[PDB]
Amino acid sequence: APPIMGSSVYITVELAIAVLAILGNVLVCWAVWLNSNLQNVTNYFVVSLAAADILVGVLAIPFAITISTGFCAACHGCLFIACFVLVLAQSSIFSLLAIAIDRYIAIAIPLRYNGLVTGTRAAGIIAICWVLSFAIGLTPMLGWNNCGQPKEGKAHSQGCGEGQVACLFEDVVPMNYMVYFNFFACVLVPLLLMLGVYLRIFAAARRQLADLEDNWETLNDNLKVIEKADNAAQVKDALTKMRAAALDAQKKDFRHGFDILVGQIDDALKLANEGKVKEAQAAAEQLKTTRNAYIQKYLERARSTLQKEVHAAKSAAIIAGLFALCWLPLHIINCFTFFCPDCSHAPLWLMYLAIVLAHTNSVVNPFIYAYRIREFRQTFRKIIRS
Ligand SMILES: CC(C)CCC[C@@H](C)[C@H]1CC[C@H]2[C@@H]3CC=C4C[C@@H](O)CC[C@]4(C)[C@H]3CC[C@]12C
Ligand SMILES: CC(C)CCC[C@@H](C)[C@H]1CC[C@H]2[C@@H]3CC=C4C[C@@H](O)CC[C@]4(C)[C@H]3CC[C@]12C
Ligand SMILES: CC(C)CCC[C@@H](C)[C@H]1CC[C@H]2[C@@H]3CC=C4C[C@@H](O)CC[C@]4(C)[C@H]3CC[C@]12C
Ligand SMILES: CCCCCCCC/C=C/CCCCCCCC(=O)O
Ligand SMILES: CCCCCCCC/C=C/CCCCCCCC(=O)O
Ligand SMILES: CCCCCCCC/C=C\CCCCCCCC(=O)O
Ligand SMILES: CCCCCCCC/C=C\CCCCCCCC(=O)O
Ligand SMILES: CCCCCCCC/C=C\CCCCCCCC(=O)O
Ligand SMILES: Cn1c(=O)c2[nH]cnc2n(C)c1=O
Ligand code: NA
Repeated sequence: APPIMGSSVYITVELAIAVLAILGNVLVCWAVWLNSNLQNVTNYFVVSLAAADILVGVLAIPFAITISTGFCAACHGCLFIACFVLVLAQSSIFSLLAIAIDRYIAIAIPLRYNGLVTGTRAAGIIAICWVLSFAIGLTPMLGWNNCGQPKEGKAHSQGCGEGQVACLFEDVVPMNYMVYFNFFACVLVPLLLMLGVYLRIFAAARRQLADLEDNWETLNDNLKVIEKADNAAQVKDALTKMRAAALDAQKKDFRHGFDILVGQIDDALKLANEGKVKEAQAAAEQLKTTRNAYIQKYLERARSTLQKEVHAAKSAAIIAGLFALCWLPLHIINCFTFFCPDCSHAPLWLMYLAIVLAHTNSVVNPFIYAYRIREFRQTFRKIIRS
């Protein structure tokens, strides 16, 4: 069958993906630019990721269309056409890893997050990661390429000129680079690091939530202990455990509530130390008023903040997982090409499918933000309506 027919389907699909990648990710950038509620360090990496995806549509997809034709080119110019998409994928990986680390810092040390993770430092990190992405993705242009061993028969058959090759991805980019350096070292290892970070994020959230509930139960259990105590020493034991737990939960209406709680524990402790059991128990009963009016409100707000962090971490993890799902088939095919020379090469239609799937990753993030983050979804609606 004429190659232009199957080429037409592949090219049409690539162009459709390019349009959608541009439109959706331009919308992401317009949303962060316009909405100050979206202007935080996490979303600066989101914007960097959306910029990489815009460039997939503007440059990498036109380059992929071009390299599918095998047109005659100087080999090093062919290399750039071949490898620029690896720059964008590498930049995406750095942004994804940054987002993961950012959410870990926010959940593990929220008291020093704002002083540690700043906008100026983030912009510097983004710049360094773009430079590193060019270095990693264009490493074949530094000499790790097949330009020294051109396919002269293929070039002659296509009428290429002297010093030119048929510009095809697997003819110029070495597969050992693609498998060992790009895939294993530069893609698989960072994705596994992201997995580790997300595992630590969710474990940290679950621990802080058993801790919030454990302190709440300890407060209520020790109150019952005081009510049914029969001597001052038992009242004293329970209050001492309550006092240490109250300060542990303390680490304007928030501070006042815990100021009342500790002060009321101290009142009952002094009565308990005087052997006045009934008076200490009555003073300890006043703690329930503070618990209902203040402490329970702090417990439901701390729980609410943690659940929103879990939700935001899951949204980011879905983005990272979709990157892996969209890119792994192409990398896995390269592994079969490289590691199994006795295996027939993956057919051309499957190569095209795996390439298109990798590009489709540049469409999906705007949808995840719209469905999972209300501030983005609402800002998307205002932009579209207006
Ligand atoms: C800032 C942006 C818009 C600039 C985009 C420039 C792109 C399209 C340019 C930069 C380098 C160029 C390549 C440089 C060298 C060669 C080798 C030549 O034998 C065929 C064309 C080819 C393969 C060029 C294709 C076009 C190219 C990829
Ligand atoms: C990462 C998740 C989505 C799994 C993706 C698995 C895909 C990429 C796997 C599953 C089965 C695989 C194929 C199984 C057998 C062959 C025949 C061989 O001569 C060339 C490679 C080829 C054609 C493989 C290419 C990659 C392949 C299609
Ligand atoms: C965490 C996971 C997803 C990492 C990705 C798994 C990759 C590295 C694994 C999955 C299946 C594997 C392939 C399965 C079958 C073969 C055929 C054999 O003749 C050579 C190795 C080769 C080609 C393997 C190479 C590595 C491979 C592609
Ligand atoms: C914002 C605009 C920034 C402009 C930076 C330009 C960077 C792109 C340059 C690419 C040069 C690579 C082409 C060299 C191939 C020559 C072929 C050969 O030597 O065999
Ligand atoms: C999620 C399901 C995906 C839906 C469509 C995917 C179709 C592509 C799947 C291919 C599996 C293996 C194809 C093997 C092709 C023949 C290999 C060969 O002869 O060399
Ligand atoms: C600003 C949007 C970016 C520009 C998109 C341009 C769309 C054209 C798509 C692909 C370019 C294909 C170049 C043709 C390959 C040469 C064919 C040959 O010489 O054999
Ligand atoms: C060819 C490049 C290979 C080596 C990569 C070097 C790493 C990137 C170098 C310079 C990045 C410049 C921006 C640095 C500003 C830092 C701001 C900050 O972190 O607060
Ligand atoms: C594959 C290429 C290897 C890259 C070489 C490694 C060198 C670059 C690495 C990190 C750059 C660190 C940023 C330091 C710049 C100043 C920061 C500051 O002022 O605080
Ligand atoms: C990233 N990448 C690949 O890994 C690959 N393998 C075979 N063709 C390929 N193409 C066109 C590609 O862009
Ligand atoms: Na990407």
